[PDB]
Amino acid sequence: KQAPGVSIITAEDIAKRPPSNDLSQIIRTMPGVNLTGNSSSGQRGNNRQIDIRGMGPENTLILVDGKPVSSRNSVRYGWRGERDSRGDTNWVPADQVERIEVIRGPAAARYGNGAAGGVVNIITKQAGAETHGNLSVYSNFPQHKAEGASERMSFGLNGPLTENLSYRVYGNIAKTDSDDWDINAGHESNRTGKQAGTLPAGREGVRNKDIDGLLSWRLTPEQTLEFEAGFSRQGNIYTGDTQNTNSNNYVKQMLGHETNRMYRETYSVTHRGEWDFGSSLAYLQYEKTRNSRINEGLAGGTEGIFDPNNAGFYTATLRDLTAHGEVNLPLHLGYEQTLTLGSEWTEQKLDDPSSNTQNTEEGGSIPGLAGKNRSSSSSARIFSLFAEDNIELMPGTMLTPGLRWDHHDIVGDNWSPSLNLSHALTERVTLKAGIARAYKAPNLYQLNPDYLLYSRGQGCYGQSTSCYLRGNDGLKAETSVNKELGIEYSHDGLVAGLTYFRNDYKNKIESGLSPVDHASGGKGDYANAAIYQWENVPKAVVEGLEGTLTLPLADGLKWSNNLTYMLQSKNKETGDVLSVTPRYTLNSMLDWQATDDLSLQATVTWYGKQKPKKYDYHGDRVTGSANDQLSPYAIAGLGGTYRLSKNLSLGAGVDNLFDKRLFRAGNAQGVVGIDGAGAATYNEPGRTFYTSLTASF
Ligand SMILES: [Fe+3]
Ligand SMILES: [Fe+3]
Repeated sequence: KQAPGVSIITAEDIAKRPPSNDLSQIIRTMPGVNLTGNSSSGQRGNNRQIDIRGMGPENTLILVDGKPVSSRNSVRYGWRGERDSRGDTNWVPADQVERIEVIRGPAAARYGNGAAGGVVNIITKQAGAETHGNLSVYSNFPQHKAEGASERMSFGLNGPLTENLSYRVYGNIAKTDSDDWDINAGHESNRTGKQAGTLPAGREGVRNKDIDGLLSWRLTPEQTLEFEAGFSRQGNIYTGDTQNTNSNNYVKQMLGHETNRMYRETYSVTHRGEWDFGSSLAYLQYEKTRNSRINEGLAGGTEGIFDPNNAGFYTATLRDLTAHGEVNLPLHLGYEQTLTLGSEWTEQKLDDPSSNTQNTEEGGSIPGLAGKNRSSSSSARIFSLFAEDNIELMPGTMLTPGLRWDHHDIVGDNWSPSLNLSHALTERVTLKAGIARAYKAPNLYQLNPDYLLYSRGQGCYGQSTSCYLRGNDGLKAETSVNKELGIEYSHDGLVAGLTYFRNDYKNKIESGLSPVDHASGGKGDYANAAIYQWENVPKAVVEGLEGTLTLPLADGLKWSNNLTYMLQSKNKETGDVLSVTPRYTLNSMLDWQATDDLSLQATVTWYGKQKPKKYDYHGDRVTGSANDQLSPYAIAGLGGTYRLSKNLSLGAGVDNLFDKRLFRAGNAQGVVGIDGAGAATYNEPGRTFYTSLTASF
């Protein structure tokens, strides 16, 4: 379940610690994984997503059955590197998941674009020899009414049609109620003048509808052909969230209402080949995402609030195309090795009728940029070749060198080499070392010279004057040399391991610090605004420790621990943080198999201190409550699963036994009328009872 760099979560695991709704809840408990925003602003801070080794969630590649999920690329990427997105780990319903693979650092670089942090591969339950199916229900019950309860119903059904043609289908309906509009009342940052009365929001709610169909066709003994279609729909339940935590009547009108809906549609063709020489796989996925939400402004304090002058919904459309071919070849030589060879092709078309609409009246005009009716359209194609050689030098030792080459049709050529070594020092002890250079293509917002944000000064680096931020098709890809050295003892279910990891982070893309130019014209003081671009930061570094320890107390009883400790996270240009994570994270489960038919689980999570950014948007040291830190805290939980028969199981338990609660005070830094909240940017839910029921043949 735990080796150096890699973690498996099983169906049994998902069953014993059931997630409310989103899988982030259980994925986050792996070594090296945190649940954070992408950068340090704290904006959309209750919209936290999976972060691997402090590299940010933009650098965590989500797969379902080896096929990319790109849906969040349909939400506007803002000035501070946050999207008003709930993430991409809530597309597959928990109880139809067979297992989840988390691959962190050098082992993950081979998966290419956006695996700089690592890969999360959500694997579905597949067709059997006989026909099987299940019906799963979960429902939680919070102590405090403010906090949103969650309800979940999902079914699965698979088997053969013929001797040579199988199917699997699943369908899910779920809802997570929003936190009450006022849950953060009495905890909010100091708010004065026009902003008096404003509130930082609790967690957005969501309604889910997921339907997947798959047909497997075994054409010959050594040939399988898979067809699947996927239809999902998330509509939110709004509870007052805005980028800057400003308010207006339109905001208040929409409390309790759907203000965004994401439709995600997937069709996939997969051919799987198995013959004497070796093995083949190749797939075509077409992902179509419709991001329908309410118009928001793109300037200063109006960036990320419902725009009352332009009321109503727009729809952003993401058409994502993925094709991949691989062959694996057993090879006999001076060393017993295996060669895998592969191409990959991806196309991302983005239609956004809202992001590209900032006009140049107030700040003056930009040479090369039309003020009105700029294109809605952005697109990027990567072509990729790769080979990986998995070389046995001698029993116990694998050396795995791989080369990936990527041609980005704007940014240019990338060379991502990799080397992964594992060494049996003993039967019980294994040393593992890895150094790879991973790859990040700029997102379609960073890349687009039509994409334009504006501030009168309050968000401008190194001045108080009006300034534009502009997309930059001149950008380099972000690369990271992910190093890792680890050791693990494993024997008779006794596991003890410790890994050190360092990712040297080159060309991290971010809102610029120096004006590249000035505009001409516009109104009064705001006239002739400074122009910044999305720039590559030369150097940043993350560094830390992953530990695991599993002790079998008795035959019936297992004590498991995962440790993350984050040593360093530094933008070497500004000296500020990349992300804000807990200094450490210790997850502790006691698993007692009390009877043949009863299992009992106690868990504790310890979170270390959390520190905010040192510098504001200007680059100036922040002061007062913008410096506030979150103290270390713990969350404990009990549960059980009572098996009534081979065909019926029940679960029940309590998350957060001792009701430790935290409250979003606002964003990290001060603005006019809204004091900063430092690290206090998210809501930690209180005591919550839950029950579950699973019927299966
Ligand atoms: Fe007034
Ligand atoms: Fe402003």
